[PDB]
Amino acid sequence: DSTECSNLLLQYGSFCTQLNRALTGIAVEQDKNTQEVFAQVKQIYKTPPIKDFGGFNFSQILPDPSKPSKRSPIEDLLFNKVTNGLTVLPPLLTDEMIAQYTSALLAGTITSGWTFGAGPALQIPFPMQMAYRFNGIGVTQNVLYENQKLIANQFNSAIGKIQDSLSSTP
Amino acid sequence: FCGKGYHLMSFPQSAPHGVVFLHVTYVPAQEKNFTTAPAICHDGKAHFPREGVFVSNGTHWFVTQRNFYEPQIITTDNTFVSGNCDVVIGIVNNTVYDPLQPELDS
Amino acid sequence: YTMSLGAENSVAYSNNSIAIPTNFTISVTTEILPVSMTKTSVDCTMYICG
Ligand SMILES: *[C@@H]1O[C@H](CO)[C@@H](O[C@@H]2O[C@H](CO)[C@@H](O)[C@H](O)[C@H]2NC(C)=O)[C@H](O)[C@H]1NC(C)=O
Ligand SMILES: *[C@@H]1O[C@H](CO)[C@@H](O[C@@H]2O[C@H](CO)[C@@H](O)[C@H](O)[C@H]2NC(C)=O)[C@H](O)[C@H]1NC(C)=O
Ligand SMILES: *[C@@H]1O[C@H](CO)[C@@H](O[C@@H]2O[C@H](CO)[C@@H](O)[C@H](O)[C@H]2NC(C)=O)[C@H](O)[C@H]1NC(C)=O
Ligand SMILES: *[C@@H]1O[C@H](CO)[C@@H](O[C@@H]2O[C@H](CO)[C@@H](O)[C@H](O)[C@H]2NC(C)=O)[C@H](O)[C@H]1NC(C)=O
Ligand SMILES: *[C@@H]1O[C@H](CO)[C@@H](O[C@@H]2O[C@H](CO)[C@@H](O)[C@H](O)[C@H]2NC(C)=O)[C@H](O)[C@H]1NC(C)=O
Ligand SMILES: *[C@@H]1O[C@H](CO)[C@@H](O)[C@H](O)[C@H]1NC(C)=O
Repeated sequence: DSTECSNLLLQYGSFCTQLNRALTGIAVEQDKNTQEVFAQVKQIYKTPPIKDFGGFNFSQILPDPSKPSKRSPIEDLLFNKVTNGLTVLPPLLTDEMIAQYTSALLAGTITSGWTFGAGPALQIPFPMQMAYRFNGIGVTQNVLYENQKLIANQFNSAIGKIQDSLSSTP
Repeated sequence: FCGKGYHLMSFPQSAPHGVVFLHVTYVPAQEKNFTTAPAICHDGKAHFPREGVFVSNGTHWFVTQRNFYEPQIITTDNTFVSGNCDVVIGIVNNTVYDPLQPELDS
Repeated sequence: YTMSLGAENSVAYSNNSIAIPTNFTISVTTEILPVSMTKTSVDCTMYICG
């Protein structure tokens, strides 16, 4: 609040304008980064009420209705595990909207595979989608269909191990 | 990476201190519902599509390519056999045509 | 206002139904990428001292 200091500071020119402009550029760049990463779909996809995916369990990654934040158990664990003229500008996208974007991406990739990323979302059963992914890596569809229960059990076990590993590693 | 949709090709254009890429992509449109099955049960054998998918318009079963609707008769030439019908969940019963059958029939 | 992310689109998922495209659109999109800047040189002695 010193007037004499500001009068002497005016002798140095537009340094303050340069610093404010650089900080403003960084601040808008962070919002642009969040838009580029999370806002890649213009349709908010939602999962069906019945979670019949041929044995595949997505409860640890889909949003929890019981939680007020509408986050997944994994996302909730992630948020729990992260802890004089200065101002902090809030991000343009809040945490619930970012979670909503991730939920839309999860619903699109579960119910439609990769179709929603290239155009209209085309529904496909999840085992058939997994079989398509198996063909992508050079394994025949029959292998997926014959061992579907084993693949679903392995996927559920791995997702649970991911949650346990995140909860158990500082 | 090269536009929204399935990338077909791209064209470069010069710009002042920059480049403009015209990405030509293929976008699916006018989609239609069909009833689908993982495999076709015929003669105690499970048949799987070689490159396409089994679709049904309500009464008849066909095999088509995944990115465009082009229904074709389910034959031994576009399907492959792996195992019986007891293992695959959701296998449905349908006939599988044999192109060689009218040749020895005549 | 509170911004809207996108229009809601509930995909009609079921365990035995698929959606197959019957047509296509050849879509051309633009992507603009900067390549170079203006090449500026500053004579440090002449700038500071003339
Ligand atoms: C999907 O996985 C979730 C989580 O593993 C299962 O929920 C569990 O259900 C058992 C049995 O009722 C409970 O004892 C656990 O406490 C539940 N865990 C959680 C985190 O809620 C769920 O049953 C699985 N299956 C389906 C169809 O959702
Ligand atoms: C599903 O497609 C098949 C084949 O295009 C349809 O079968 C044809 O139906 C027409 C209409 O009566 C007949 O004139 C043809 O002779 C049929 N073809 C054969 C090979 O039988 C079938 O009707 C379609 N089903 C629905 C519900 O649209
Ligand atoms: C598909 O065909 C198979 C074999 O023709 C059917 O399986 C038979 O089902 C009857 C009735 O339950 C049993 O008595 C036979 O012993 C079964 N045979 C075999 C080899 O398993 C099957 O039910 C048919 N499915 C449909 C939907 O028509
Ligand atoms: C495929 O069938 C589904 C089920 O009927 C259609 O989904 C419904 O479409 C109507 C028409 O707008 C909506 O009012 C319903 O809410 C939709 N249901 C669900 C669960 O989303 C779907 O539109 C059909 N697809 C095509 C291409 O005809
Ligand atoms: C596929 O979509 C194209 C549009 O991209 C359709 O072409 C149009 O067909 C209508 C009806 O005859 C014409 O009035 C338009 O002028 C056509 N547009 C162009 C650019 O040619 C085409 O008919 C559709 N095909 C199917 C099978 O649905
Ligand atoms: C789909 O689910 C219904 C019950 O919701 C079941 O009767 C049917 O057999 C299932 N089909 C497949 C292919 O899993």
